[PDB]
Amino acid sequence: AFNDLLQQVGGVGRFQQIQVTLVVLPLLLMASHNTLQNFTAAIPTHHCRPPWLPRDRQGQPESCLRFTSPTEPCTDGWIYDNSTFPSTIVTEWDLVCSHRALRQLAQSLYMVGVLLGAMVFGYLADRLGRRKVLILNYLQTAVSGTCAAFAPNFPIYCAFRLLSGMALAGISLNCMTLNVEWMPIHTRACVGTLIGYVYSLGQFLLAGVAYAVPHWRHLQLLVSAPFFAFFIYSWFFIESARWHSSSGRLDLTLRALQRVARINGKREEGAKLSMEVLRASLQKELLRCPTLRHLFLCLSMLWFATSFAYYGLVMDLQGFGVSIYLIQVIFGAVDLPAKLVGFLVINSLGRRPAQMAALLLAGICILLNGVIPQDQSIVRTSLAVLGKGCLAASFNCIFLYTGELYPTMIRQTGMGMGSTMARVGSIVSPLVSMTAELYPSMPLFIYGAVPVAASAVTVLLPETLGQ
Ligand SMILES: CCCc1nc(C(C)(C)O)c(C(=O)O)n1Cc1ccc(-c2ccccc2-c2nnn[nH]2)cc1
Ligand SMILES: [Br-]
Repeated sequence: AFNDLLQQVGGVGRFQQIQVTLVVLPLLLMASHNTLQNFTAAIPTHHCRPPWLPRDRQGQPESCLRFTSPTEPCTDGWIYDNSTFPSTIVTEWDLVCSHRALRQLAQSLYMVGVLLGAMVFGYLADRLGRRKVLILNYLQTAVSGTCAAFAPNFPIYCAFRLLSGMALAGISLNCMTLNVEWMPIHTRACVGTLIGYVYSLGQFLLAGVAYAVPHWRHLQLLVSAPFFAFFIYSWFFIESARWHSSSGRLDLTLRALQRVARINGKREEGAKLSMEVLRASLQKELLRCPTLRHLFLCLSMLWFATSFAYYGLVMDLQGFGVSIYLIQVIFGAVDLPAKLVGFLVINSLGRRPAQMAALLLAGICILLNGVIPQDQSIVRTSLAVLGKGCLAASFNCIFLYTGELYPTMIRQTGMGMGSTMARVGSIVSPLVSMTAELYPSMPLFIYGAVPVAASAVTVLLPETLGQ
């Protein structure tokens, strides 16, 4: 068995600690990139440009309509507010009113890239390697991200944000994958938990960076800046030894394991390992099968709906009556208690009842936001914060539940394609937000009605607690 031989060089050790820390380090910036459209594309208060401006029923000047003489649409441009948002992509290329969907199109195009990033670079890691793909993904995001910060017009920004989406998907996919191939079976849950916790710490980093750097060009450049430094040390990564065995390169596998032995200091055991011993140790459809088919759609709907309403709330921080810098801190802050409640309930009640309670409660909070009047800022903000926490507690549960609900043969493929359909939800969520022109609370109603119907799916699943 490979697990027993991985413990020969000491199991978890100095090499394992050093590389896992460096591989998980860019995961802090993963949350910032996924949410960066909130700060780089924030919509400030604006009004038409006189060469004058009607006021709405609320009292503020009516946007994109001006009097012909002291009604006609804006022709000379728009005047924005520099008090809170000095420069965003909305102010730069006039993505207001008529071109309101263009701002959402940036996230949809970016989320198209992250979907194709898992599909393409997932296939590349099987043929090329896990270390080789990581090197080509730390560079790509740094080049694509920086080139996006200097985009001359809008189409160039969308094309260079899509490329950053493809590379970031490869980073996330090859972070957990490369980490588990170099770590023993015993320390497999610690890595899985650490990936999610490091992922949830990125919201705090985004708020701190965006507060000091409000400009969209400087914030985007600074966010993609470390990925050049990550590429500098990404060369010093040891390729997964198990993958080398699967590729018929046992000579490379022996060298990789020997190199680990000297790093951990147990070089005596590494010298014992040899090709004869290495070979002796390592001697060992989803919808096509109705049995797994009726298990796939139920899991797929949970992955889609949980992600569909997640990015329908994280992307819409503005409008709760609180500064977005404070809300981003609070949204990140509610993540840790939400897992604690979920993890305790999961082990005390069951994966299925907890998931249904987490999804149903999350759907109610989102749905009640549209009904509640916008005047009550504190209550409306609190319900959204509670809804965000319950959605996060659903992600942790569905990640655990999916693994236990799949046979060992198809578990790895099911989890990968199960997360793939989750990336599909993050694509449609910005698209649904584009219907806010038809009705103002319609996007919030839809984001709160899909998880409610998704909670009925979990009932059809079989409970796996204590089984
Ligand atoms: C908090 C964001 C949730 C999310 N975003 C994405 C995008 C950016 C579209 O890729 C996906 C996806 O890859 O499908 N997901 C799903 C996800 C589920 C569980 C977890 C998780 C939860 C707890 C502990 C660990 C993890 C985990 N496993 N692998 N990576 N993180 C992380 C992400
Ligand atoms: Br991800």
